[PDB]
Amino acid sequence: VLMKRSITAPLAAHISLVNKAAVDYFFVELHLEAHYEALRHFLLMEDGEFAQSLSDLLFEKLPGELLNPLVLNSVLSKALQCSLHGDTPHASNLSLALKYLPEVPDVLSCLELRYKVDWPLNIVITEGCSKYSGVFSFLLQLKLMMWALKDVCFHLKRTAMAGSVQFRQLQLFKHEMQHFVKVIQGYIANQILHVTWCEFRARLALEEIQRAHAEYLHAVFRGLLTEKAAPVMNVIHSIFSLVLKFRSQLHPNFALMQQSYNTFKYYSHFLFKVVTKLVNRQPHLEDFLLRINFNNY
Amino acid sequence: RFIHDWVYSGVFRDAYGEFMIQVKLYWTHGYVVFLKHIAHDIYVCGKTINLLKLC
Repeated sequence: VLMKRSITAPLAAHISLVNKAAVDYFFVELHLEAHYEALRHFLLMEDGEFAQSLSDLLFEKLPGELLNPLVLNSVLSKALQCSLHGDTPHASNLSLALKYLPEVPDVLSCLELRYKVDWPLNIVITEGCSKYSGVFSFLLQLKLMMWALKDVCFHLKRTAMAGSVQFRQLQLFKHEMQHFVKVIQGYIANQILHVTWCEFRARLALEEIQRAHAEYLHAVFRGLLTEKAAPVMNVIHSIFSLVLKFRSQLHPNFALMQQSYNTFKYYSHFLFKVVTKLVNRQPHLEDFLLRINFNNY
Repeated sequence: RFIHDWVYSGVFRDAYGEFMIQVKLYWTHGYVVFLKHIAHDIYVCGKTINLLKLC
């Protein structure tokens, strides 16, 4: 018999003590549990009064402006003051940099927001886990709707005497278009911030930390950013684009807007079919149809 | 004795390469009989000690 017990027995007794002392060293001394619940406050825009203050500032402008480090590198230092949560050593290291020079109605404004760490934490949070910047540019793009759409809701308020069929029939479009954005956002605020955070919070409590984190963010699957369900994402742009055109025409050109809304009701009616056909082939998408459809077809 | 380094002291000792393991990212100590159930574990049981030495 060849039972190798004289080696592993004085060995395994010491392996568990090192690892348990290695992981414990991270939490009770370097606050690994804090960094996660802090980057979410800033990157994933979980903390209100911050995204509602950052995006609200940038959207006030819209080329050569809004691109030099004198405004965008300073709008952040003005944003954190209006956060009412932060201004800690964690709150720094928010390099609000860019990765493209835009030339000149669309729904795109490319801009990154990268966290920064130091040595004993950089070895765990990978310099590729760059994927937050992938999920961030989507979430910011969503805010562009709930502000521009809020504008036309506020732009129309000052128009009020002027009560006729042309007026009331117009405002029903906004309530019909806003509700679609306020439900797709309610979905995002359920998958990428609450249930995917239930896991990886009751999951943790050294190699595992790398994989557990690589499984938490891999937030990009329930976020409709994966190339597998990409056609579901392509249709979203057609919706977001038409709302932007609806903002341009702030009744000299009513009919020009009436055609726009009819294009909106068609595309939305097409989404409900493309998601249904993609159920036979993903339990994450299952909750979407229950969100987009409720007492309708 | 070589194996008795990464477990107690963490000072990797090499002479001619008899060890199966030789020597930002900081994790480039290339690695690749005895039970493999403990083979890969020794490779990580040392790098942790060599990482706490710099902290």
